[PDB]
Amino acid sequence: LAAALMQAL
Ligand SMILES: *C(=O)c1ccc(-c2ccc(C(=O)OCC)cn2)nc1
Ligand SMILES: *NNC(=O)c1ccc(-c2ccc(C(N)=O)cn2)nc1
Ligand SMILES: Cc1cccc(C)c1
Ligand SMILES: Cc1ccccc1C
Ligand SMILES: Cc1ccccc1C
Repeated sequence: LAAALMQAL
């Protein structure tokens, strides 16, 4: 999940 959201970065 963290990665899925942090892809913006
Ligand atoms: C959320 O964005 C998220 C959580 C966990 C994972 C993930 C990807 C790959 C592995 C892996 O290769 O584990 C080997 C033990 C684990 N967790 N991706 C995205
Ligand atoms: N928000 N994330 C990014 O902007 C981002 C773009 C690209 C990459 C990345 C990481 C690793 C590789 C590789 N070939 O191992 C390529 N691109 N990370 C983050
Ligand atoms: C998806 C992603 C972007 C930036 C940094 C990390 C660790 C993960
Ligand atoms: C499996 C994974 C997830 C998020 C960022 C980098 C990598 C190698
Ligand atoms: C999540 C991950 C896995 C393997 C190498 C680098 C990174 C950021």
